Amino acid sequence: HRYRPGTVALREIRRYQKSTELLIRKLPFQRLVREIAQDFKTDLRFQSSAVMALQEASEAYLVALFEDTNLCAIHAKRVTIMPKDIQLARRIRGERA
Amino acid sequence: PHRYRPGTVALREIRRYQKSTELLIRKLPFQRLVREIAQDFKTDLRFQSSAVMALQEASEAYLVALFEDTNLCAIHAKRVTIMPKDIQLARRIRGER
Amino acid sequence: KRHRKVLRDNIQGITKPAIRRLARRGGVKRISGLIYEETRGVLKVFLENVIRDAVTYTEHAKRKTVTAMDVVYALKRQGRTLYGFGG
Amino acid sequence: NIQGITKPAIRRLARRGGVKRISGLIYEETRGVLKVFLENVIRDAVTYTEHAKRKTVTAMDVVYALKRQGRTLYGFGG
Amino acid sequence: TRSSRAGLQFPVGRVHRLLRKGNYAERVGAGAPVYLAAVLEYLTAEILELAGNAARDNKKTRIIPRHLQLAVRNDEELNKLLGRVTIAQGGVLPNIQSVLLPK
Amino acid sequence: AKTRSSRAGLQFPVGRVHRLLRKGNYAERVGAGAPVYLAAVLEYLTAEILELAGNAARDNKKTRIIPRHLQLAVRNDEELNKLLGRVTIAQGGVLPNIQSVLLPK
Amino acid sequence: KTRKESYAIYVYKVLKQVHPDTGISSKAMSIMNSFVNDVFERIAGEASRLAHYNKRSTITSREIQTAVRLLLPGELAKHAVSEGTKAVTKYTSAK
Amino acid sequence: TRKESYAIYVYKVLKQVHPDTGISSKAMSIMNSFVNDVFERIAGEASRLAHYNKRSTITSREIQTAVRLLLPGELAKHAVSEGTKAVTKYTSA
DNA sequence: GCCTATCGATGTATATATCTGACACGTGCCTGGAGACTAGGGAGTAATCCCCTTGGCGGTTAAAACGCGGGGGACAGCGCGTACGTGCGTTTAAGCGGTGCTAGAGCTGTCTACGACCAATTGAGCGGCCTCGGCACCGGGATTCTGAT
DNA sequence: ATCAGAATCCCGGTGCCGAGGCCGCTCAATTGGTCGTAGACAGCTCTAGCACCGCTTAAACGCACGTACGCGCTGTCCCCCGCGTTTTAACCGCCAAGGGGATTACTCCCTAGTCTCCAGGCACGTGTCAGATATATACATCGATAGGC
Repeated sequence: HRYRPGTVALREIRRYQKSTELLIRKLPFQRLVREIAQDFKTDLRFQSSAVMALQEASEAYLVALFEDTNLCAIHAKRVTIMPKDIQLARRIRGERA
Repeated sequence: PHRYRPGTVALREIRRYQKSTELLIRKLPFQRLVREIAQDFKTDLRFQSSAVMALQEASEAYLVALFEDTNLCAIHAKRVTIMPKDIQLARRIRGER
Repeated sequence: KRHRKVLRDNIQGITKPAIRRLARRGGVKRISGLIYEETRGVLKVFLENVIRDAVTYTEHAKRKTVTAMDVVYALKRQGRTLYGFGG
Repeated sequence: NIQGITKPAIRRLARRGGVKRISGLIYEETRGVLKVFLENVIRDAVTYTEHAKRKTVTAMDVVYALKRQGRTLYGFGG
Repeated sequence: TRSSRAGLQFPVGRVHRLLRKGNYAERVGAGAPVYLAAVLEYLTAEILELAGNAARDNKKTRIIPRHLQLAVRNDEELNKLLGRVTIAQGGVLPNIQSVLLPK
Repeated sequence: AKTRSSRAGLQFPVGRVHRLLRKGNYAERVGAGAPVYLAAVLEYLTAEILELAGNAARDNKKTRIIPRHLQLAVRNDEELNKLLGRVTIAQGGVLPNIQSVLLPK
Repeated sequence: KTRKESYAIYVYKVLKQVHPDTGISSKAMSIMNSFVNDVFERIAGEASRLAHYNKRSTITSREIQTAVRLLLPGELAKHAVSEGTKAVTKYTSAK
Repeated sequence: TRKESYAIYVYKVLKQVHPDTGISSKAMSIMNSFVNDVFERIAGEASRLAHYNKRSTITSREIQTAVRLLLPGELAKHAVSEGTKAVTKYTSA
């Protein structure tokens, strides 16, 4: 048997809004943090809690931006979120010039 | 006879008012509204000639920015008219309630 | 007629052409008809917040007159710094 | 390694945001937004660290930088 | 102790010292730390009460960041107070738009 | 050249800046070099904004910088608009901007 | 090693007041401590700015009252103000 | 009463950058507010930075790092340069 | 079905002319900055201890990645009809000049309680160390959603 | 409306380590005393904020008509979604350097604090020049008209 397009999506929304974990993988985010940091000062050590806090903040910010993006998508009578939706959401917040 | 069309005069109005620093709300009604909004918080309150002007300047700055966001939400939904849904969205994404 | 006047509610004193003028300074070409009573409410709420903060400032200093500095401080408390009117 | 933020990870982030259906061009935009966010938040953490004669970026520096941009983080040292 | 004298559990003396070492003002009054401690205690009691109610509704007997997030986001005034805060390990409030649900 | 601003080579005051730092409860011991640095920074920013506003005044055939010119200078430049973006200039107006969708064809 | 301070015991006593049998985890402990610190610094910075505004140099209970009224929301700034006034009154009553 | 302002200093800066251009009283009232706001922002950042490191002093360095944190990239890089110039040739004499 | 000549309809921008109101500049004064000097503790230095991040290895699992079909949604096109724009004449009230009053801002001077500092004392509070119960888990059944009949 | 059937709920056993006590100890809060600036309190001045009327005059209001934008419907398509399968590296567990954060004590210079002295800095009063404001020009924007092509 098969599930129709959308129902398992609703199941995932109900699943991931119920948990409190960190969705992005730890090691790739750690590497991203260090490669970004190297551009400012070379060979910086990081406390594990520093990268953990950075990850938590990044996920919170991205989830809030996705909420605004979903609101923008629903405004245009669409269920698909598109890059223009993210652009509009970041702009209105003043995050984008 | 000479009859301009829907939207022709509007553009000239946009150009005229975007080139001006004049305060587009009339001062006396806004002053009265300010006093009665202030009278719920405290009675027997007086206002200086400059406090009301500062309030009005801030108010129209806020409203102009909000209308920019409202027009951009309207264009997002493939519309040229700005509707109350647009204002509600443009104030939801910015966190105001 | 020579009896009295309507005594209009003054949130209506922010008339339709005034809101339309504000919209046109915002770059709006075409405007709906239900967006005036909503703009009035938005403006009223903004004024309640700012004026409540500035009246708290005024009361703390033990004054009966709302100074321009009180309004500027109330606005700056909300991330709406106003240049030119004191401070 | 900005590509390390995988497509399923962004999809999970969207699901926690209430999104039901995602366009195929969302992923690159999300990665770019995240990169700008991280650059902004790390350029300040590294400055808070440089001023302190430290070579280790502590959690306090990250918390201070995040608080400086209007994003207060509770539970990681503050 | 001023905490017992003021009838509080939060520390009046440490609040005075922190008001003193923070450069907030040159001089600090005697009643300022008592009032500040009382307000802080009231706010802490409010958050803890709501969080414990949420934990009881979840059958958890120990408050965890998720319960704090639920309590804060469920109360309008606390949400306004903690509106630009990101409680770590808190998650998001369950909410799905009506359009997304099937008809 | 007895003034500290004379030794610092700045027009903005250094004694006034030091007094404001001391009496502002910023810290319990203001260093001697902080006022000079802060005065230089403020002078730099003021000169930047004024030079950007005078250009706008010249382009508008005006010999006096009014709030309109300051608004144009601040909002046009990316860095100043970033530093002063969420700040209101009284009687400054808005930048002329009409969007492609609305213009006629 | 170092000597650190936190608002961990007083919060744990308030918890016994509100919910006698409920507990709190370490992460929640740190989160609540950070909340208390943040509110402290907010209500202290507001009071300092208010004192500066009126050419004042002393932070007294009136500044704290008005700062709690400016910062806190509508209904949360009423019970808090009443509690602070009660605490100050009963502190000044006793020696 | 006795009131202080930055007006004369802004006017001297104007004569340097634009010797032939004047300024209105409202533009000056805006520029003075700008100077005050930037002063408070930089000074508060410096004070918080001193507090973080358990220090008790605002040195020229703390102002430098507050400038780096607050001002945008290019403006920060120029402002640090000119402030360093001012401090070094002040301490020279 | 053009789109290209062309009208006379209004709008904008640019030209010179004469005022005023507000902008430069000067004058006198005084309050704050500059130049002495002091004592003292805050920051810089060197030196030591030890946590703590870094890199390495291996295993095992989950997760990510790639491929496929297909169906549900985005998008273009079309038609309909009500709402919004634009112009007219008429009416309302904002704007600016008066009028007059007086509450309230803002200053000085007084003086006395609150607070700033110091010293001696003690117990709250923090960490060391310990333990016991609760929660994450794991797997087994029932359960409730569902997916085409 | 109906079944089977994936996928969360529900339940009991297990069990690991973190939350909750109990103690030793130190350094931070408390008590007591003294001194000095600072702030509530009285007093007086006069600035400017309060209401109103009078009068002009442009904005606001009300109404009509016409056009075009919004909204619903339909149809085509492609691009996502959900499942299976194979691949990849994240996670974890452990051990091990050693670099760097945190302490310690010592020491010298920078900064507060005081006093004296005067020159930079603004209030006040002023003359005049940029700019408000014109109405004149001269020239564009824009249906509407109707001509071939």
